[PDB]
Amino acid sequence: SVVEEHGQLSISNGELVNERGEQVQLKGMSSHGLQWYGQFVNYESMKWLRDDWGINVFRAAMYTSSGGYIDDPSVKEKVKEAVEAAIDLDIYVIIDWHILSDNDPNIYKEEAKDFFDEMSELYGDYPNVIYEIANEPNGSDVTWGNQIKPYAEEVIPIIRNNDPNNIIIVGTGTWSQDVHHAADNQLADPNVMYAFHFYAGTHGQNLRDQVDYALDQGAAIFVSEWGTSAATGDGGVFLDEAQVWIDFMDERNLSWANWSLTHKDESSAALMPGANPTGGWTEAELSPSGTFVREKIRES
Ligand SMILES: OC[C@H]1O[C@@H](O[C@H]2[C@H](O)[C@@H](O)[C@H](O)O[C@@H]2CO)[C@H](O)[C@@H](O)[C@@H]1O
Repeated sequence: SVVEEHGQLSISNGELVNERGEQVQLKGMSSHGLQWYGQFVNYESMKWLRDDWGINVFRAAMYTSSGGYIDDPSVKEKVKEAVEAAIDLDIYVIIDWHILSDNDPNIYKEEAKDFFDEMSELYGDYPNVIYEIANEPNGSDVTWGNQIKPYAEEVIPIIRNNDPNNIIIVGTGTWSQDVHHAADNQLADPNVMYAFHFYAGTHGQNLRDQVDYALDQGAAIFVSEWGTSAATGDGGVFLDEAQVWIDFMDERNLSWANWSLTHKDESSAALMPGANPTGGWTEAELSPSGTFVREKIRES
């Protein structure tokens, strides 16, 4: 009864709070690209995550390029199945317009406005929904001030015409790491959060200090994607640094979604090759990364 208990989420003094104004922290899993690993995104696996792992949020990563939504828009229906499962299971769900190789969110901004108009018209009167309008803006030529903020100032109005106040997570520069610039030039919408993403393979002490700077400017931050691996999503599992970040996020009340729920042979993947796509995994069917993440959320 997560969503029944906490209900409508909002931002109050830079913190995520429930409908009675108490701080809440979401912890869950992100899918990998829905064009590649969509079989792991269904009501049964989401229910297993909710009951066995204790997740209270699920992120549907809908890549736009890389064979995603622009090339084949049928993947939007998998997003709709994830949202409906989340509503049926009473947990939160992030709709992620997963840009990456299409590094500037303006590339497919017309398509994004149509997509977000449709999703917000369909689900805008449910409190489960959290919109993530541009996963990871990246490149030297993509800045908060010139590219990202103006993109958000075109997409947010579309959402807000149908859904006045569900949370909107906006990506930041340099693969959603540059929360410092966003926090110094914040968006006007009161229920916006800035995305901050990390990989435990990277030494993170300055990155934690930068999140603290942003929080100190009153910006709300959602860690909408993080992994236990290096920044490529592979290259080993780094659990000592992962735990430091876990503890940091609990001290700051940061919500998070781990990357990712798939059986791909890469360190960040949560499942081993024989894991059933509908849930029920044994210990042997979780990777080193998946076992750690599951323990962190169960401990919560
Ligand atoms: O295997 C599917 C698809 O994955 C691509 O790599 C992913 C990586 O698995 C993920 O952890 C990371 O966040 O993003 C990259 C890039 O999308 C891989 O490059 C493709 O060749 C592959 O088909």
